[PDB]
Amino acid sequence: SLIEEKAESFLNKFNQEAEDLSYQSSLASWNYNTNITEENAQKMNEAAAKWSAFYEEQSKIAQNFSLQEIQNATIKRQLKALQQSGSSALSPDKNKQLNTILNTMSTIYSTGKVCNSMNPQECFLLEPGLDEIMATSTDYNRRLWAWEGWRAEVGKQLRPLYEEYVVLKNEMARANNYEDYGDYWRGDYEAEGVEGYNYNRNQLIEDVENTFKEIKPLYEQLHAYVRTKLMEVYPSYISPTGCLPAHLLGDMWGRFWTNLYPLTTPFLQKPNIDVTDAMVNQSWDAERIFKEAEKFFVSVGLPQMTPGFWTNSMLTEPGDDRKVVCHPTAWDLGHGDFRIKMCTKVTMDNFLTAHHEMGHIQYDMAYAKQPFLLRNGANEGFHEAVGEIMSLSAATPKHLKSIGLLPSNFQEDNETEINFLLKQALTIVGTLPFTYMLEKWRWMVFQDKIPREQWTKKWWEMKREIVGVVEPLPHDETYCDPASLFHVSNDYSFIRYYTRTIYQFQFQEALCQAAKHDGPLHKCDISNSTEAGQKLLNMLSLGNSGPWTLALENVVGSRNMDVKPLLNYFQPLFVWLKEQNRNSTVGWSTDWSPYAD
Amino acid sequence: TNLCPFDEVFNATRFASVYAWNRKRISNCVADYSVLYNFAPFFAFKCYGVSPTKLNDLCFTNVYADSFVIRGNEVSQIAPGQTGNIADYNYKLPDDFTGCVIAWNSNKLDSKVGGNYNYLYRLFRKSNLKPFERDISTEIYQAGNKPCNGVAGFNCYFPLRSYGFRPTYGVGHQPYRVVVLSFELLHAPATVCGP
Ligand SMILES: *[C@@H]1O[C@H](CO)[C@@H](O)[C@H](O)[C@H]1NC(C)=O
Ligand SMILES: [Zn+2]
Repeated sequence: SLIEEKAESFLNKFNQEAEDLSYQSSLASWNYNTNITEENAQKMNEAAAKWSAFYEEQSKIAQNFSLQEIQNATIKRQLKALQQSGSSALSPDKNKQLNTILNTMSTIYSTGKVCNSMNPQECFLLEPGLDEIMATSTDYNRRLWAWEGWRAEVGKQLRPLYEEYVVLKNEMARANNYEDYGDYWRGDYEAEGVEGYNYNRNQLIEDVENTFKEIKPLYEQLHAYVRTKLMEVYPSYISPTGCLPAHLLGDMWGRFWTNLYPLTTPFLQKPNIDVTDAMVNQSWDAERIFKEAEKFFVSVGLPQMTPGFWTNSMLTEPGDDRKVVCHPTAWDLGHGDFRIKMCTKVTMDNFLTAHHEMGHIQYDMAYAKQPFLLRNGANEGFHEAVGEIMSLSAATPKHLKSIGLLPSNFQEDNETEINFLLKQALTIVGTLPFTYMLEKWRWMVFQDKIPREQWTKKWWEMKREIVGVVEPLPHDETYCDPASLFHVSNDYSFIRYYTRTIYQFQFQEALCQAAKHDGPLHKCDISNSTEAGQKLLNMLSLGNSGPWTLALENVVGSRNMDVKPLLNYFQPLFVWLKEQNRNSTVGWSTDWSPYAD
Repeated sequence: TNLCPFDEVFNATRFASVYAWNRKRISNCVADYSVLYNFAPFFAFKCYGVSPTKLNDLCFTNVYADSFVIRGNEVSQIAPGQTGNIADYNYKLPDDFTGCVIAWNSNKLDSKVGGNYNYLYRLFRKSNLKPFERDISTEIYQAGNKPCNGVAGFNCYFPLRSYGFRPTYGVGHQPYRVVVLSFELLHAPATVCGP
């Protein structure tokens, strides 16, 4: 009515200003990233300040329009997204206190140092020395003391700060009409709109629980296969009927289990598949990898790269008097400009990373036609799910045979397939329960449920109950173990990885069944299939306009997530693990303690 | 002979904005279509009411050339019977149009690193424009019941806005130059003819 026209005019002006402001800020950011200099950092600072101020002013002024008065099914979502900027709805003193404590925690995590008892002269840092010794060492004592020193130095300095950060975050969440901060994080997945696709926040927990109940039967089997192998290197310590030590998992926090591969590889007779020698012999170039990736993307019917992609984006290290921080990234600067930044080298890992980044760029191009406030993904995990499925399709042996790196007369062996499946399982199934448990612990601690004096005890009780990791040393309540992770200390969410892991296999199975394939699911390719490209592009262009349930139904045909595709993917590995593990036992007991006599 | 001047309309250094387009009338001269094909690309070349194939036999009384600069995506909006922003607030064509529309890229001349902010377009208007009508008024728009009283603010907006082109934008946001030729045959001696 009278207010719809006003809302439409306000949205038009907001979009018109925001497009230019965001483009200016993004251009300044890319200019700084391309060449590091104090001038570039300054220009980035004044570029971001104006954008933040304009966004704050627009959010403040947009509250004059009542939500219930309007009804357009498209204006309402934009106004709701714009108004949800209540991070400033606190008294200024608390804002300064929270900002200062966040900066203090981040800085103290960055500057963390641990020294040796024998000689205080070395004082190894985290990136130079702790990661390598936690990844490729064998001695028990060195890992034990490094772990203990890191945990002590982190917890004893981070516990009191976290105890007050929690209270201020709860106050901030309550000031925005939310139950607690966990609800604030869970509010990303809520989907309201057309009937039948409504999704509430409180369901997000329960569904996750159900999914875990179908991951446990497989994961336990893996826990057996490593354990026996881990008894070969360390005979006396690890017990057949117990859990695994925290510092023997191959990583500082035990998040991933990839580094255990050289010790738990099944067959030593033949190595894995590496076509780097073929690239070296055939005289490949950095541009050739991206050309092949673009050819693969075109083969399914997706649009090709813009003619500014090659001219503007950098794909090779400058190799001269220029400073660039090395990290593969895809940039959507706005106004129809797309770039990829990568320190390309001739190696298969860079090839797969290029596939991932090109998938990101394709998704960004796909959702471009939508308005500015709805120019995002449906949820957190869709970008990474798309990248992962593209990489999985690109890494198959038959695709390599088609390219020409592998010889035409190839005799694929089942043992290589088992090795590849074991590597994939160690990458994914090893990290899923850790993510679930950390997210559950944070959710419980934010809801004023776990008491202030029983944090670490409950943390290790859950760690011993769910994942099956036992502490080698006892920790007093003064310690703060969860603060040792980057995401916990720097205030990032963590369930997006779980959601992306669930989503990617559903997407892969849908694209494979749409590609007319039979047989094992780990040899499938979406290439040379216009139907799969059409099915994907029907969803890639929706963006954030509608509920993610509709997009999921468009892709796979289900309203909610499911975990069966992962089990179908890993079925041969499950069979082999059951075959191998007849003699040993399955499961762990919580009674064991290594330090206890 | 006396050739029609198809040079000021196709080789001009500067083009006017959308909301104030340039109109030139020509008569009593000699028109040649060979000069028109002066640029290779011709991204858009669409003719209504006349044969796109070479037809110089027909003689008209007045020829109107309307020139302006728009974006790439709006080129499809310069057509008879279209709805949009440019076609409803800036430049409108009638349903009985008999002419030709030509649009070609101009990125190499109308794009600067800092940004060319001279080009403008109108964003708010009370009522749709009648065909072949221009508006150059800059009063403050008023979408609310409260009187604006000559000052911007809440529910008060300034109509005109700027493009701000740059030489890294995409092909859809790059500057394009558009010229429209309209042919009118009134009750008068025939003036415009062929060679
Ligand atoms: C006409 O166009 C071409 C562009 O290269 C050139 O002859 C000249 O710059 C322009 N202006 C004239 C001829 O006055
Ligand atoms: Zn990615």
